[PDB]
Amino acid sequence: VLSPADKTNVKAAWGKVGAHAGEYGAEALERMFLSFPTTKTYFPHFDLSHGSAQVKGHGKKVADALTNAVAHVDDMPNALSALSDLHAHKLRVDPVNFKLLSHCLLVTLAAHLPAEFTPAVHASLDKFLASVSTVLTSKY
Amino acid sequence: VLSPADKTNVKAAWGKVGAHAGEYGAEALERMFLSFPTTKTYFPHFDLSHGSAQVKGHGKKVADALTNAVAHVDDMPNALSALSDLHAHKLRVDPVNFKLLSHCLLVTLAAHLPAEFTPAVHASLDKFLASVSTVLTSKY
Amino acid sequence: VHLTPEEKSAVTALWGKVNVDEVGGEALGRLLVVYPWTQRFFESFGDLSTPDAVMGNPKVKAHGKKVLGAFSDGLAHLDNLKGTFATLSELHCDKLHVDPENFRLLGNVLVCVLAHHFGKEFTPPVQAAYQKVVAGVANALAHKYH
Amino acid sequence: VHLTPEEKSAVTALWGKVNVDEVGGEALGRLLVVYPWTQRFFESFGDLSTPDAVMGNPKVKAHGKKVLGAFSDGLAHLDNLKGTFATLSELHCDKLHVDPENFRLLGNVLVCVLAHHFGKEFTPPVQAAYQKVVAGVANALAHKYH
Ligand code: HEM
Ligand code: HEM
Ligand code: HEM
Ligand code: HEM
Repeated sequence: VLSPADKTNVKAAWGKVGAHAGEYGAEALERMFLSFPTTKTYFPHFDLSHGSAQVKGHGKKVADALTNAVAHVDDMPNALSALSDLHAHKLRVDPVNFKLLSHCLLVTLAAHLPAEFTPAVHASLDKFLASVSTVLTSKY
Repeated sequence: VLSPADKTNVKAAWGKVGAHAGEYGAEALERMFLSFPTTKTYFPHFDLSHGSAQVKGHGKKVADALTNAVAHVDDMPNALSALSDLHAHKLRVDPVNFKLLSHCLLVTLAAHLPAEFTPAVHASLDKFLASVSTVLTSKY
Repeated sequence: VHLTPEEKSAVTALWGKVNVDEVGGEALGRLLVVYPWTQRFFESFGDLSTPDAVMGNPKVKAHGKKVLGAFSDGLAHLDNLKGTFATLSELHCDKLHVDPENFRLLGNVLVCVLAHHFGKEFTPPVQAAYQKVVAGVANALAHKYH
Repeated sequence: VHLTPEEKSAVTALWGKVNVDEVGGEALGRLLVVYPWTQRFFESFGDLSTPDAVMGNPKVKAHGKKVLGAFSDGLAHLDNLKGTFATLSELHCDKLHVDPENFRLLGNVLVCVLAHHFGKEFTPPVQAAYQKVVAGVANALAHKYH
C-alpha cells in the first residue's frame, strides 16, 4: 500500500504537471524508445520521429490514464480494469517494460520539477508507478 | 490476483506435503544456499552445511508459514503482517532473494510430487509464491 | 562460467539421460503457460488458449526440440558459450527483441522440468551446477544487448 | 557497450559539468531512501531513519564521492569496463555479497539525479547514452558472478 504521505506527494507533484501532462507522456515515451529499443516493437507502425503527432497523442492518453489513477489512488484495480485486460490479454506487454516506462517517467519529472523532486517525492512517485505497473500486469 | 482454479490447485498440491513440510522447507533453503551463495549472508549465525539442524529447524518454520498462508489465501496481507515486518524492516531482505527461494520451493516440489506438478499447478504455485513474496516485501 | 571437475561430471551424467524429444517442449510449454506474455512471440504456433492446448501443440514440441539442441551445444562448449550462441543472440536480440529476462525464466523453467523428471537424482549440488549453466546460456544469448 | 562518437561527446560534455563532490552522495542517498533494503550494507554509517538524516549523513556524502570517482574512471575506459571494475567486482561480489540487480538500481538513480540537476539539458539522446554507460558499469561490476 502507499502511506498517506506517499499519496500527498503523488497528488502534489502530479498536480503541478496539469496542462503539460500530454507533453511529459510524449517525452517519457521518446526517452523509453531511445534508451530501451526493445520497447519500439510494441509500436511497430508508429511514427517515432522526434515530436511526431502520433506519439504526442499517445503520450496524452498515458498521461490522462495516470491522472485517473491518482484520482482513484485507493481504488486502482477497478479504475484501470479495462487497461489491465488491454496490456495483459491483447498486447501481452512483458512486465519488465513497465519498470522501463516507469523509470523514464521518473527521469521526465526530475527534469521538469527541480524544487518538487526531493528524495521523499522520488520514493513516493516510484512506489505509485510500481502500483499502477502491478495493476496493469495483473490479468496474467 | 489468485483465481478459484489457482486456490484449488495450491491447496491440492501443498496438501500432499503433510509431515514432509520441514524436509521440503529445508531442502529448498539448501538448494538456495548452494545455487545462490549470496543468500548465505542472511544466516551468518547458522551452520549452513548439509545435515545442519539450524537449517532443518528453519525449513520447518518456513514451510509452516506457507501452510498457514495457503489456509489464509483470501486474507494473506493480515496473516503474514508480522512476517512482512520481520523481513522488510528488521532483516531488510533484498526482494530479489524471494524470487530465488520461490524458484527453489518449486524445484523441491517438482522433485518430490511428480504427478501433482502439472503445468497448470506449476503456474498456480508460482503465482501463490509471488503473492507470498509481495506481502513479505509490502513494508518497503 | 566455471564449473568444477565434479560439477561438470554430474551435469553431463544427467544430460545423457534427457529425452531430447520431449524435455525441450516441456520447458517451452511451461514458459508459455506460467509466463503468458511469452506467447506474444509464438502467435504463428496456433492454439495456445489453454495449458493442455499449449502442451499438446505439435509446433511447441518441435520448436522445444530445437531449443534443447542449443542447450546440448552449450553443455558441449562451456568454455565457448558466447561463441556457441552468437547467431542465436543476434536472432533473439537484434531481430526478435525478446527481453533477456525471459532467457533466465526459460532456464529456471528448464531446471524445474529436470527436477520434475529426475526426482531424487536432481540433488541440490547438481541443481547449483545447472543454475550456473542456464545463467551462462542466458548471459551468452543476451550478448547483443551488452 | 558501444557508444557512437556523438554519444561519447554528449556523455563527456555533461560529465565535465557534474559537481564531483555532491552528485555521488545524492545518488547513494536516493538509493537508500527509494530502496530501503539497501541500508542493510550501510549499518556502519549511523542514522538512515528519514530522508533528511540520509542526505545529511557525512559518511553517505564521503562514500558517494568514492562511487562517483569509480563512474568517472569508467567514463575514461568505456572500451574496457571489465578491467577498470574487476577490483570492485571482487569486493561487491565475493566480499560484500551485493546482489548485482542493485548495481542497475544505483545506475538508474544516478540517471534520475543527472536529470534533476541539468533539467531540459538532459535530453533522451543524452539519457540514452548514459543508460548504455550505467548498464555497462553494472554488467562489469557483476562479472565476478558470471
Ligand atoms: C504506467 C504505465 C502505462 C500506462 C499508464 C499506459 C496507458 C495506456 C493507455 C491509456 C493506452 C491507450 C489504450 C486505449 O485507447 O484503450 C495504452 C495503450 C498501449 N500501451 Fe500502454 N500504458 C503503460 C505502459 C505500457 C508499456 C510499458 C508498454 C510497452 C512497452 C505499453 C504499450 C501500449 C500499447 C502498444 C498500446 C496500444 C497502442 C496502439 O494503439 O497501437 N504500455 N497504454
Ligand atoms: C516465501 C518466502 C519466505 C517465508 C515464508 C519465510 C518465512 C520465515 C519465517 C516463518 C521465519 C521465522 C519467524 C520467527 O521465528 O519469528 C523467517 C525468518 C527469517 N527469514 Fe524468512 N521467509 C521467506 C523468505 C526469506 C528469504 C528469501 C530470506 C533471505 C534470503 C529470508 C531470511 C530469513 C531470516 C534471516 C530469518 C531469521 C531467522 C533467524 O532469526 O535465524 N526469508 N522467515
Ligand atoms: C536459453 C534460452 C533460449 C534458447 C536456447 C533458445 C533457442 C532458440 C533456437 C535454437 C531457435 C531456433 C533458431 C532457428 O531456427 O534459426 C529459437 C527461435 C526462437 N526463439 Fe528462442 N531460445 C531461448 C529463449 C527464448 C525466449 C525466452 C523467447 C521468447 C519469449 C524466444 C523466442 C524465440 C522465437 C520467437 C523464435 C523463432 C520461432 C519461429 O518464428 O519459428 N526464445 N530459439
Ligand atoms: C554503479 C554501482 C556502484 C559503484 C560504481 C560502486 C563503487 C564503489 C566504490 C568505489 C567503493 C569504495 C571501495 C573502496 O574504497 O575500497 C564501494 C564500496 C562499497 N559499495 Fe559500492 N558501488 C556500486 C554499487 C553498490 C551497491 C548497489 C551497494 C549496496 C547495495 C554497494 C555497497 C558498497 C559497500 C557496502 C561498500 C563498502 C562501504 C564501506 O566501506 O563501509 N555498492 N563501491
